[PDB]
Amino acid sequence: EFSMEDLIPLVNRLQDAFSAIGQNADLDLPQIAVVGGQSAGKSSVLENFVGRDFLPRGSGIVTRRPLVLQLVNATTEYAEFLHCKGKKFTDFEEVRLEIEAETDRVTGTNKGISPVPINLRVYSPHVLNLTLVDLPGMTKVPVGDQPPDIEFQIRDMLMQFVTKENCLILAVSPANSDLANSDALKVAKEVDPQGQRTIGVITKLDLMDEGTDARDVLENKLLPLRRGYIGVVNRSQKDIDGKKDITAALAAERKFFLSHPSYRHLADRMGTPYLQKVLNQQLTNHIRDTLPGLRNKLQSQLLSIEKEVEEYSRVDEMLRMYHALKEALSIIGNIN
Amino acid sequence: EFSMEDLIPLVNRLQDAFSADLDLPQIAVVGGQSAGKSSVLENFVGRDFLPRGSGIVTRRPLVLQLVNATTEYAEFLHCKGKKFTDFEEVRLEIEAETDRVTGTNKGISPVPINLRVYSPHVLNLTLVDLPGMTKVPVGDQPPDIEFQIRDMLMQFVTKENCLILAVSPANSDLANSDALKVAKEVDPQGQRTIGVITKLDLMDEGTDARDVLENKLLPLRRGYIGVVNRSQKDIDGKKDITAALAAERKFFLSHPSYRHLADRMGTPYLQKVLNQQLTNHIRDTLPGLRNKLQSQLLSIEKEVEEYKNFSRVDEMLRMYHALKEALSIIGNI
Ligand SMILES: Nc1nc2c(ncn2[C@@H]2O[C@H](COP(=O)(O)OP(=O)(O)O)[C@@H](O)[C@H]2O)c(=O)[nH]1
Ligand SMILES: Nc1nc2c(ncn2[C@@H]2O[C@H](COP(=O)(O)OP(=O)(O)O)[C@@H](O)[C@H]2O)c(=O)[nH]1
Ligand code: ALF
Ligand code: ALF
Ligand SMILES: [Mg+2]
Ligand SMILES: [Mg+2]
Ligand code: NA
Ligand code: NA
Repeated sequence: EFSMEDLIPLVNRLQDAFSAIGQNADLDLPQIAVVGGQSAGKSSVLENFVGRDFLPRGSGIVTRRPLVLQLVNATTEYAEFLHCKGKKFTDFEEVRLEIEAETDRVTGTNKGISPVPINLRVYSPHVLNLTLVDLPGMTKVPVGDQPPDIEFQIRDMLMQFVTKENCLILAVSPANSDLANSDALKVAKEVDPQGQRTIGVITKLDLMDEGTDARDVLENKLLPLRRGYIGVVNRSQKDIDGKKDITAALAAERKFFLSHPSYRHLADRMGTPYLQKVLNQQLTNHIRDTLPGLRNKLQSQLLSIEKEVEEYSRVDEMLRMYHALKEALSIIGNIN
Repeated sequence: EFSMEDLIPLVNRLQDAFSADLDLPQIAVVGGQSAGKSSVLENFVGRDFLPRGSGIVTRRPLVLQLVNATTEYAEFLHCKGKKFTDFEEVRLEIEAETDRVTGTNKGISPVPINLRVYSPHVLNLTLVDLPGMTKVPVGDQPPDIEFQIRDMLMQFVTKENCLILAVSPANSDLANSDALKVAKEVDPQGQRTIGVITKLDLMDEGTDARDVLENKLLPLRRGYIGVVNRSQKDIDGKKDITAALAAERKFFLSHPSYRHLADRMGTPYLQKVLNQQLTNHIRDTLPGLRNKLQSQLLSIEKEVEEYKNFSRVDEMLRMYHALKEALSIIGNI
């Protein structure tokens, strides 16, 4: 009867301890990271997991730092950032502003990026028990005052997440561009050739040119993926501006698939609700099969933290990682 | 007084004789797959002869020589002696010839298809249609298709007299532009890169490309020109060029973010600018062209000098005469 719930007690502690001191890139915990070109609609897809407006979204470069989003099912609903402990947020608009402010603090407002992640934990009776990673979208040419190698700084940042064995890759591609043009799929095939942990998501289906559709892609025929593709339709910029809510966006999406002559026959396997259901199941299957591997990785990190203790505030930080790992090992050893 | 018309007697003689080493003036399109490149080039003629569509369509370079003339017809260097009057047959030939040399359903070939179109409504210049860049192979395409396509483009855009039409679709952030990335690589100073923004009619409600079109997001010396070409539905319905141009004109005049730029937007404006830029570009580098020709003449002269017996020989002589004639012509301009 294994589920993500069983991992919650250990994931929670480990994330605090490691990400707190900039070592987030050490743990190989189960998570789902979003990859794709700039403005493909990645943050819009992730935001739906919470059901509230809280992630900065928009055309042009908006997400500029990774966001490690820990979702925990709980009776009450509130959010907390690792960078400002003690402060609990109930207003999701204020959560959005803090992500924007924390991003600007480090990356400025002249379009730069930073691989330092913002860690946010959200407790809600409506969410699944998953960790999502929002990431800046891949680009080809620098604009404004971005550095000349911005494309590679962005790729490097994403690679650090997606090369991990327990990271499910959500390869996001916009319907209004040929799939052959997909930066998400190129990246995904490079790190996960067999497609064992890659899921395709086609966004912006409502923006396709008249007389065309993505049926061949959605039926998994154009470029087959082991895990298939799921189509979604999120809010346009006009919608965001006009304050259309998620409940209304979801209804428009359901109607879109049921009434589109190219997709009606696939409607049951399309949409945001379906994507979230499938992602949860896929992550559950992945970790169920890789639990021994996770235990062995934590055993390795523990061996590593021990050696580091003897080499020596920084002591407190290391001890917190040490105890979280010891506890994680005990908890995981009891999971079947 | 100098105009592309002055080069017609020269360019045609040379092209015919040479069958690269010739750096003749031309305009090449670069961009991601299905950015709208072939659709842009087709407007230079207006006879639905270029295969267009979503998915990979253009799969071989097409070197298209346009010549203003009283009669309208076309010739393919590979179909010697046959003059095409039916443009649908022309479109079908491009398709068949593409299948012939690529030898695959979706792969490409860098061997160009040479086509010349005579028409009373065309400018006098050469356009090069090219497959769009991709990232992942589909169907029977080779695993390195991305690099085979980039290599193919490079064959044209590294040339000194090749103007680069960097085509980027408006429905994708400019920062994602394969076109501008390649243009910057082969032409850092932008002396020969002209930006074209297609699919302006497809942008998400609530957004616009004003900063791109005002040359502020990623400035180019030559600027950016926005166009609105026919959709796939329109193509399938055979919408004519006249209707497409009127809808384009209406789009810019009615869009609140672009109306103030209307006099420098659109297909007619793009073609005027392209012609002028190509004319200026070659007018200023004419002595350079002359030397390029002269070096090939002097070279071939020595070899042809000892010719005195008795179709490689015939081909060599034709190049000699063509080069010798071109030299005289250019010398008078
Ligand atoms: N019409 C439409 N617009 C969308 C869709 N998904 C996202 N957008 C818009 O695309 C832009 C980019 O969204 P964002 O989620 O910030 O993408 P990200 O940069 O890749 O995280 C915003 O202006 C969204 O309103 C979609 O399915 N349909
Ligand atoms: N709505 C719209 N569709 C366009 C526009 N330009 C091209 N298209 C469509 O985009 C697709 C690609 O056109 P094509 O010229 O073949 O691009 P190429 O592959 O880059 O040569 C076709 O389905 C065209 O109908 C445009 O400005 N607006
Ligand atoms: F704002 Al982005 F990829 F363009 F998150
Ligand atoms: F058909 Al293309 F670039 F996709 F010419
Ligand atoms: Mg984002
Ligand atoms: Mg084409
Ligand atoms: Na964006
Ligand atoms: Na195409």
